Amino acid sequence: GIGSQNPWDTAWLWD
Repeated sequence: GIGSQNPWDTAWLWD
């Protein structure tokens, strides 16, 4: 994601 809760994905966390 870009700032969800899961581990850092595209940007922040994994939405």
